[PDB]
Amino acid sequence: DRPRFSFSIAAREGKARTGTIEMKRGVIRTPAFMPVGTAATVKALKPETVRATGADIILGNTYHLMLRPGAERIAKLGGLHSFMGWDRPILTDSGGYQVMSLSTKQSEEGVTFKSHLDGSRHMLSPERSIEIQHLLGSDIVMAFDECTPYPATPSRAASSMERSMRWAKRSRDAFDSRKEQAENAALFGIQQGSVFENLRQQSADALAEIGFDGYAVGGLAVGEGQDEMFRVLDFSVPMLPDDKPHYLMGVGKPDDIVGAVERGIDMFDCVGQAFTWDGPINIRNARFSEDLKPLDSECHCAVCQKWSRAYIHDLIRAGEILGAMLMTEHNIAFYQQLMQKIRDSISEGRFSQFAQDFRARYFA
Amino acid sequence: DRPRFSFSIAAREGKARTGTIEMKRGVIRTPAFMPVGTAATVKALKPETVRATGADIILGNTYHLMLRPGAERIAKLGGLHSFMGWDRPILTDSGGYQVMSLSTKQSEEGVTFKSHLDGSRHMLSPERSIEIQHLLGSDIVMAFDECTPYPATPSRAASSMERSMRWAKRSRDAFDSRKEQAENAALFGIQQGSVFENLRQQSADALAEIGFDGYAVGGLAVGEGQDEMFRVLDFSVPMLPDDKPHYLMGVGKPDDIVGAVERGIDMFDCVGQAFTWDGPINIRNARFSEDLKPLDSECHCAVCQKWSRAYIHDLIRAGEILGAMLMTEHNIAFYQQLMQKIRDSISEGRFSQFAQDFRARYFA
Ligand SMILES: [Zn+2]
Ligand SMILES: [Zn+2]
Repeated sequence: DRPRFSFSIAAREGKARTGTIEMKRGVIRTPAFMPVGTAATVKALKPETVRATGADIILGNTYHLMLRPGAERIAKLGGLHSFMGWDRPILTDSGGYQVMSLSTKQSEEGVTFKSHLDGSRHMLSPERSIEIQHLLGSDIVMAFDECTPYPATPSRAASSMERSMRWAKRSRDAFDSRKEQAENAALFGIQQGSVFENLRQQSADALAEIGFDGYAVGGLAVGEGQDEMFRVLDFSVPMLPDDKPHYLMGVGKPDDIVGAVERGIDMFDCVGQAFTWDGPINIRNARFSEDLKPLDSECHCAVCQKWSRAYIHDLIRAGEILGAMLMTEHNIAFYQQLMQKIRDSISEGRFSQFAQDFRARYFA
Repeated sequence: DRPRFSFSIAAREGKARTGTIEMKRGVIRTPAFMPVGTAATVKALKPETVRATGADIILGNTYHLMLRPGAERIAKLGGLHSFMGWDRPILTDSGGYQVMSLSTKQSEEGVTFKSHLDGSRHMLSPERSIEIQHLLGSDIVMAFDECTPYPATPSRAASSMERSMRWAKRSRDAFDSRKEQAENAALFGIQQGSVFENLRQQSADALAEIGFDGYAVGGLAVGEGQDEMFRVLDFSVPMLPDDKPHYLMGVGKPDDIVGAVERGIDMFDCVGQAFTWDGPINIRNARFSEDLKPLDSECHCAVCQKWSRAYIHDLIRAGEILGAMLMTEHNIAFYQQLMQKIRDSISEGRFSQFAQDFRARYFA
């Protein structure tokens, strides 16, 4: 019988690590990329299709799910695994980021907001967020925090980091209050502090004192640019407990991922562009109209086995759902192949060379 | 090696027949229902999915294909079978019906029209329609005719029937002029004549004198209502050659199909509604919101194995493409199961009883 949660590091190179997270619903190979299963084109894909790319775990957006069709409904009707037809681990976010980006009255208690769909009124808080994630039945639950915009003044960055740490303790206690959740799921805390080294340190200290199963670096991929993001990761990741997973939320492009692994990150997610080893292409571009090759000539995915650039170009320009599904399937597969190459190269002690080789070709 | 075209009747009951059409690309069991493969939700389905429902042949709409991405492009790039990923027979229509319904200047030579997509100018004629269908590479080619609206005066019905027969001879000669098409594909002629028995007779006589591989009953499912349609089929079908397939274009609902088979028809096509043995339901209706049963409790399809009415209700109301795909897959599967029950009951000499039993439950 598998444990509730066990993270084992099998190999290291510099700050990079490769390993496994064992959970009751399955094993997650790290570094891991989590497709966002609650995307329309993603759910249009068979769960089997998503699994066949190599995904070990997918993400669900709590904000979208609570709004449509609702958490209590998902629960009464079987839970999110049944809803997604996905029997392996699922990570849910707290819902708070989409409140800020898509929907508000904020207070120390939580946030109230109006649905972007029907103007109905809704509430999130550390306690309600954890409750909804319990109702969904997810395996990895994110603490509910308060986002900091970029740029942010030091005073604001500090206030939102401090509130986030208070809310991290509330999230921990809410999670621990439900037997079924505490015994079967895992809880991740989120470090805040914007670009400020001392705030990041205070945040890491607070989260480690509370204790979580894994630690996300929050507050990045919000406008800062890759150099700044990498600079913040350089000092922030080593502040987190070494023996637990490190999750960079909302990152990102292939080169972001590679640089973030070089800095100690273990888990990633993000939502006409197709990825190739020679860089992204926009398939709508007229230069692909007579291009008979697949999206990427080394890609092993089912799309690249069967369909040309020329055909996918036509579908996407015509706005056909087949086009969007084919692009999404290939892109998910490309990301899983990237993660596999990363894991192999770290295990084999040649990840530095891999990162160099990857960049040379991807930016050529 | 399979013949270009062979229709064999294995069993009869009254005017109903069951049998097979053998073509180079495969066997078609009759009575047959042809899904329209050029539909967005239909093409979003795997070809394997469509095949797994039992479909032996699919239809392509020449009007849509010539407009986007174009016949010459489909040809240069591999042909419609490659384009659809479907290696079994494909029937294409002539394109003329959608010109009348979607796009005009008509003459004895053919029609010119403006694309409903970009205002570009296009032309169809018996010769150009046959040429485009050759470029697509379809297995069953429809003669290009002139549609008669409903209702139509006798004079108009006669003029359009007579023009259609002239155009049937032109279609025959164009088809016969291309070796690759004549040796490998089949050509169907279309009977016209509206609701008038004498015009239908003249039309059947003209088409039989020219000679085709199969004969469609045209000009129905255009507003007349089922009783009138059935009345026209009662006298029209027996006018056609008995030893060749009879195709009712654009029909239709399950009960239309059953009554049309009782009158001698062998082939059908048509484009929130789900079909069940207990009649159609609209899954969006609030009464299905807590309904945990599948769309139909006897249906063998992959959708009904896995998904509830309650869930599909949510998807369709939210406008999710997964919803439309699940509904389409189940509906295609339902139609193939209907056709299978029809074929079995005719072979077994109990089709009359089947039709009675079907109607009793479907309209209960
Ligand atoms: Zn691919
Ligand atoms: Zn079904």
